[PDB]
Amino acid sequence: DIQMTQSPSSLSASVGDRVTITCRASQSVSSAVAWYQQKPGKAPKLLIYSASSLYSGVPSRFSGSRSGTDFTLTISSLQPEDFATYYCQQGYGWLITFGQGTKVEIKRTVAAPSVFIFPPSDSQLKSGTASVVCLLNNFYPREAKVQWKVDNALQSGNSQESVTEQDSKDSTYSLSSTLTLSKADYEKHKVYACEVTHQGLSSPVTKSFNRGE
Amino acid sequence: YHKHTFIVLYVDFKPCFNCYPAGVNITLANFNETKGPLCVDTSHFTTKYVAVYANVGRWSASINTGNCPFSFGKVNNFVKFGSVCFSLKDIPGGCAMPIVANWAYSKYYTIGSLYVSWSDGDGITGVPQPVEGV
Amino acid sequence: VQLVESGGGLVQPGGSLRLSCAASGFNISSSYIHWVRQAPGKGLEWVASIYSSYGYTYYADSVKGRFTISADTSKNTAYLQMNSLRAEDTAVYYCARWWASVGGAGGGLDYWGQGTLVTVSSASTKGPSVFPLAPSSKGTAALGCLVKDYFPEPVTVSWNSGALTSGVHTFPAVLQSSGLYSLSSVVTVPSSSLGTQTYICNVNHKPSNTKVDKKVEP
Ligand SMILES: *[C@@H]1O[C@H](CO)[C@@H](O[C@@H]2O[C@H](CO)[C@@H](O[C@@H]3O[C@H](CO)[C@@H](O)[C@H](O)[C@@H]3O)[C@H](O)[C@H]2NC(C)=O)[C@H](O)[C@H]1NC(C)=O
Ligand SMILES: *[C@@H]1O[C@H](CO)[C@@H](O[C@@H]2O[C@H](CO)[C@@H](O)[C@H](O)[C@H]2NC(C)=O)[C@H](O)[C@H]1NC(C)=O
Repeated sequence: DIQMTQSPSSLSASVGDRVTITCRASQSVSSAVAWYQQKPGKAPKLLIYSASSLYSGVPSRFSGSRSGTDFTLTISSLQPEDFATYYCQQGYGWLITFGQGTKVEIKRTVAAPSVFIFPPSDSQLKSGTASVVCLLNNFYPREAKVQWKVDNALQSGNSQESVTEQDSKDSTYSLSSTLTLSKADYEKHKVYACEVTHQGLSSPVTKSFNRGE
Repeated sequence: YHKHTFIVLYVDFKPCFNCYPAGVNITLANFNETKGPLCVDTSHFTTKYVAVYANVGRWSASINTGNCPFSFGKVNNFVKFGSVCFSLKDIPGGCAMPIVANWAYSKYYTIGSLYVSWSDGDGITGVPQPVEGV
Repeated sequence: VQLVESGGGLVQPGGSLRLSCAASGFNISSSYIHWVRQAPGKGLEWVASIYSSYGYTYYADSVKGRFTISADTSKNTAYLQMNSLRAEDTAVYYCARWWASVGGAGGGLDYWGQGTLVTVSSASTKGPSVFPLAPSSKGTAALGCLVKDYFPEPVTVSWNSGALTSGVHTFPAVLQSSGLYSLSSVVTVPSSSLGTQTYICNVNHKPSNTKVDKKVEP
């Protein structure tokens, strides 16, 4: 008969700036409040208990406070390593529940992307299926667009892309654009590869490879 | 609206007459073992005792300060806290409130055990309120 | 003083399975022990906790009968049995500990295990094939290892037995049109290192029981 609502849902901010996260106690409670940090694809980490209790190995800048039902978690100065998801928990050794949580993002400089071109493996063609990739490394902002051009002809329905989470220190992003196609359709064309459009590039840039050169 | 909440203890017992009485009805308000120990969720709370036991015997009953430092009722004496919960079952690292009675006072039996959890802090407060049947 | 989740994998719907929580550093009887699931790309929710000494079983409103918790003291290790698994259940499963300085009341969860993944689907385990992303033409340049046609997640990627760190970018998994997972892992390198350096990607897939360490060369 007790829960909590975590606000905001998500945010970005400049580095070293103050960040506030709150949880309103659905039906207000006592000192069972606790905040935790979870890095992407990583084990959740303990931050604060009862607002005022910091486990050993916690940096000083983190603070936790109580204002009645509203429970506030304040990081005085935003640090890049802090980038992760953060969740608030109300409960004891019994019960407990979680709020929607707030992932925090780092707002930083306009970061140029690096591009690298990758044809398939000669050993990969053995299956009768082939695949290509265009590499994007260490860029910001995250929002960008990949293009695949084949014999000066664009393609579609074959592009699948994976997105890195913000880099622990770099605060940058990397992108995997995988273009899939069969052995036959590979050998059909030969002069082709990837184009990318981003704020970083005053003029969009393209890498290319002639088949098996 | 809200702020005042109460936790109450009901104990009834029934009577070798001067032996372990058979009728034990220790009762904890709003308490479900399965749900788990009740935890106060309000800034102010008051503590009261209930003689469900019929006044038909020289027997008498009381809860004595024991493992827990803060005795019942003294708790109400404006004692601050950060968090607190109560459960009939022993709570690990918990204060023990022995619930006991004596036939007359000459003989005694360890009839009941109440256990409590301490969380240091300032928001929660020891508080006094009066008596009514509700 | 560490924890380890074990027994994570895949089971088909309606199957039942049991999970292992290994402990190092403390007697499990002395502390509460909880299990928490993480829905894929969603919020965590509490499942249940158990106190070994007083055999206290506390579960969530979510799954009274569906799962059950236990632990063996001689094992010094906690178990989690589950039955009639449903699609919502598919999640990452972490076991973890609880501590209070006050003791009786207000506390927290201090130590976590690495956490394991559990999947419920009809498709059985399938093995991936590893193919190299080869030295490109570009300054710096970079190279990588590529994994395709595996089911189900997760996969373990390593470079030179984890000697490599900064510049690793193990991309999240992607779901193929077929119904398989395909991801790529890579690393940025300088131009000069290429001549001498020997770069090998160690990879392990738990449902296939297959571990490969393949070299990458131009
Ligand atoms: C032990 O003693 C307690 C205290 O009497 C018993 O609790 C009582 O349970 C009875 C039956 O449920 C209650 O009577 C009825 O309760 C309902 C509200 O739940 C009310 O609408 C009816 O008018 C009627 O009063 C009784 O009120 C309740 N306690 C009180 C306040 O007297 C308990 O059942 C006994 N047995 C055990 C568990 O040992
Ligand atoms: C109090 O404890 C009882 C123990 O029987 C709970 O009763 C069952 O709890 C399960 C929990 O999943 C429910 O699925 C059942 O519907 C409950 N049955 C009944 C008759 O209530 C009960 O939920 C607990 N809480 C309350 C407020 O009674």
